[PDB]
Amino acid sequence: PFRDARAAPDPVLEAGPVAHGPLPVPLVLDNGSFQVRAGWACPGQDPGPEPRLQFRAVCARGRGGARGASGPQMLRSPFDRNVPVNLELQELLLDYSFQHLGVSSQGCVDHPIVLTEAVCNPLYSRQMMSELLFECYGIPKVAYGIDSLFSFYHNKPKNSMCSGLIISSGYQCTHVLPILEGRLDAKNCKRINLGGSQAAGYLQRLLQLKYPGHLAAITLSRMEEILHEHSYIAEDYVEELHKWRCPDYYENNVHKMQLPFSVFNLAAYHQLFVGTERIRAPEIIFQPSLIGEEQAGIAETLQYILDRYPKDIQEMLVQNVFLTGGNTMYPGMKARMEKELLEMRPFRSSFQVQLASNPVLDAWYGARDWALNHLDDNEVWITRKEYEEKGGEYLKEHCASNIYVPIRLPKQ
Amino acid sequence: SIDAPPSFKPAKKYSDVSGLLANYTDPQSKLRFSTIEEFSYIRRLPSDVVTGYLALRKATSI
Amino acid sequence: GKISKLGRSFTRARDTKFVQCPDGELQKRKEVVHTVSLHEIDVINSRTQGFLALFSGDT
Amino acid sequence: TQRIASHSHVKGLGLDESGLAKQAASGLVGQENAREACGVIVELIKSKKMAGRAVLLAGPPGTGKTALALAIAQELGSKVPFCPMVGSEVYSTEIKKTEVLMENFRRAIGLRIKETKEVYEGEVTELTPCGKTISHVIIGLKTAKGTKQLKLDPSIFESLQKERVEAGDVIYIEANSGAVKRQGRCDTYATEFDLEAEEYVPLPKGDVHKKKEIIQDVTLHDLDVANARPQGGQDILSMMGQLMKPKKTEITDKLRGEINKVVNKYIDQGIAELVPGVLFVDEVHMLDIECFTYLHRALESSIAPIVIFASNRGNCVIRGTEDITSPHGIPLDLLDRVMIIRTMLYTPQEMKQIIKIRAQTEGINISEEALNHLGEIGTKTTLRYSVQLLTPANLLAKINGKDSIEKEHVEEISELFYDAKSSAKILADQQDKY
Ligand SMILES: Nc1ncnc2c1ncn2[C@@H]1O[C@H](COP(=O)(O)OP(=O)(O)OP(=O)(O)O)[C@@H](O)[C@H]1O
Ligand SMILES: Nc1ncnc2c1ncn2[C@@H]1O[C@H](COP(=O)(O)OP(=O)(O)O)[C@@H](O)[C@H]1O
Repeated sequence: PFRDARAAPDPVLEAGPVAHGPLPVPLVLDNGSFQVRAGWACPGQDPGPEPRLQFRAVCARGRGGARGASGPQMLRSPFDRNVPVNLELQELLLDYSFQHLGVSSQGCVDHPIVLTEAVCNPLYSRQMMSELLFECYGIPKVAYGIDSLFSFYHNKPKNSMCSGLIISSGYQCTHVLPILEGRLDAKNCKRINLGGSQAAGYLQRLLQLKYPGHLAAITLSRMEEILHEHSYIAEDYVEELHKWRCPDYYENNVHKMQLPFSVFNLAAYHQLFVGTERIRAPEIIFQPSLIGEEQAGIAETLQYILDRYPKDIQEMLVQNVFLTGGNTMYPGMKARMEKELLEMRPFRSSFQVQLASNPVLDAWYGARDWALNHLDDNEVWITRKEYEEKGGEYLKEHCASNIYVPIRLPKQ
Repeated sequence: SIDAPPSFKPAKKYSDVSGLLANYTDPQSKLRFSTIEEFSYIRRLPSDVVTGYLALRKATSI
Repeated sequence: GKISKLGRSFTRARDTKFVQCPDGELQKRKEVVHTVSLHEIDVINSRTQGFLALFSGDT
Repeated sequence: TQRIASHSHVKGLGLDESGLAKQAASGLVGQENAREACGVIVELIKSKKMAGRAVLLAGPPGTGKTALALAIAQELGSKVPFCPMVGSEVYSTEIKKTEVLMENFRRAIGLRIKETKEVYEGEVTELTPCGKTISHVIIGLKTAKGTKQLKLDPSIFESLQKERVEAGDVIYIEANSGAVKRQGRCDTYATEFDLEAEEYVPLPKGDVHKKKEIIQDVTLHDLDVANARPQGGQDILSMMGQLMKPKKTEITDKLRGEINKVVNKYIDQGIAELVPGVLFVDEVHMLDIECFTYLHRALESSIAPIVIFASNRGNCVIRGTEDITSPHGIPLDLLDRVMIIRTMLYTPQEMKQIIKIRAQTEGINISEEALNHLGEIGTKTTLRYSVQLLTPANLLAKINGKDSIEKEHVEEISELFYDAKSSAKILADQQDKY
């Protein structure tokens, strides 16, 4: 039976939890598309004690017009396909986050910040995100990095130079990232235009067509439960669906999702039987052709990037296949990935598949551990004055960050 | 220029209304199905859910 | 790719042998039991088209 | 399961390590003095030194002559060729009588060869030929255990082309033979069309590449026959093979000479080894005087196998002489070239043991009171007749709902199926009616 989600927690703090040693403790801000995750670096403690503000990245303002609201509670959100592209709907998302974390007082946030961004970020987008940050909030110095690569940095066996493929899958994108000597080989990195949002959207539209008698009973927040709790990824889809074909297996494995009641009441207050549907929603990232979409999918793409290298460095970078982010949470994901990988390697060769320690939070914990180390490496950060000579389309090439290129944007 | 390439292989053909493998497609509704009971089922659907299923696959349906 | 034709449907017998259309599904996985004399294995193996000697007697 | 048959209970000579016989062992009973002699023959065949030496088993019907001859084939085992033939096989309509003797003498000598069987199989990922004309062709293969690349010669490429192979097909290559087999299209492409004439198979779940050590057996006769007439060369695909019907033919002496000379080359190079085997000419008294005379030459030849003969005749006329009698139906001239082993009639207690060994081989339970009755009936008739009644008796026991033969079952069967002796008594009485 379905549950309902929680809302409106009580995060309130003093003006700044400044510890011993250096006073400018940075904010660690994972600016996610599904949800934002934000908090103080809190140095000198091994386990990250409190990743506060776990909240959905969505805002309310309706037919009333005169007000808007920002916490977990018609709706809007600041992103287009995992790049932020909104003005004040970004501000009132930052404002919520700062106010609930506490801030000093004066006409700026006194603390430096580390902020996640898109695997590639359009130059205009980076420029705007820098302007909307330095101008309005007055931050002293800033760092941009990629969610996935922070999660890798967290999960590495050692704080040392590495190579691998990162497999990442968030709200509206999945990416395959080849990395060599700690550097993202962004020349031949690739992404797929699908993700967990689109899975839920498909599972919704399926069950709407299965039970037209009660369109209103099924809605995204209930699709979330069946997709998180009750769905799994096949080892081989055309074989799973084949064992699902016989009634004696079906009845033993179909999921009985009881709606809340007011004929045994199921003619409207149905038990929403999900069978094959609990496979067809996860599978979208491996076979986007279950939707209309003609793209290679996470299987053909991995082969298509992996055959663009010399045969020795393939055998190097496949030694660390890493799973992180959103959709990798499905049960069975490691097994499907390592089976699909076994067919596309030399007959006796070796590979290894690692799953992130906490697939959803390790991006933030990574950004924490990174900033807490690189406090004083002033070649890594963008300082407030640099933004006055370099127009905002500028970045500092540390590991776990997008590849910079010399370029400039006309503005007046 | 980071977009993944189109797939090389031809697409598998799963049934609309159950997801099982579909040997067959109906010449009038243009949905696709696996068995006789599924062909009995589809013929009893209204136009709205028929175009509704086709729209999941960006088929001719607009 | 072999086609076998069994006549024409009764409803288009007008405008040749006639029959009612089949029941069940269009594509059937059938199973066929088949048997061959031990001699008939031997003769097929004798020549380029050994099976003719199974009729003509030239074995 | 395997069908039970007339000798399936005998498993060897069953001698002890000193060479002496045991009373009852390896599915034989009795006959110590006569089957210790086969022990010496087995050592002679295992010694490999000799050629053309020969043996005659002699004695009345039903005394064990073919059982002992088959027991020898067990003690040698499948390493060594053992060619059985019946005297009456000599009278072909395609070739002279001595040619049939000479073919069968060659069949009893084997080449034993070793090689590493090596197999590649899976879906074809790519074909790429490699200047002016094709030097080699690269091919890629895939299975659910991995991928490989191979480097083919243009002869193999011609064979792939002939099989109509293209990328996405599932293929078996055998690297030794140059054998190539198409097995259908890989099912990942099964949706290329809704209807198309191909047959689609799943991607193989086995290894891309496999190795074995195998042993090839071939006789000198196989070399003779393959090399004498032009090999047809038709994998069908060539209508000229339709016109000229095969026939057997007199293999020339010259060709056997060259074959001997080439095989000697390979057993010097260590590529092959030689196994002198046995030819069992059973039913020997059915040979003609021409053939008996030709044996005086072939048994002297310093290449010939060991030959075993058997016969059941007394002092009958030699076939083809119209006149001359001789022991065992064999000419005295040849009978002075063989060592003779005599074979002796069974006492009643021996037959009881044979009957029980047949019963438990054939699968039948029999009570002691019934087995004593088949023992008695065997003394009145013959061993080969008492052993026939076991199965029909069991089948009546089964119809009457019982597991085991009892006296009234064998007694009923005895009245229902006659012996040759008692049927002959009927023919002597109703003499004028047949
Ligand atoms: N000593 C024995 N131990 C076991 N079974 C035997 C023995 N002697 C003969 N037999 C069996 O009895 C039958 C005897 O066949 P046997 O070898 O006597 O044929 P034969 O008359 O000597 O010669 P042919 O094969 O030409 O008829 C077979 O069923 C055989 O297996
Ligand atoms: N436990 C879970 N099981 C399955 N899917 C999950 C789970 N938790 C989150 N998701 C999926 O994760 C996606 C969001 O992941 P996230 O890393 O926050 O995205 P981003 O970094 O792009 O904002 C959502 O689409 C959601 O459906």
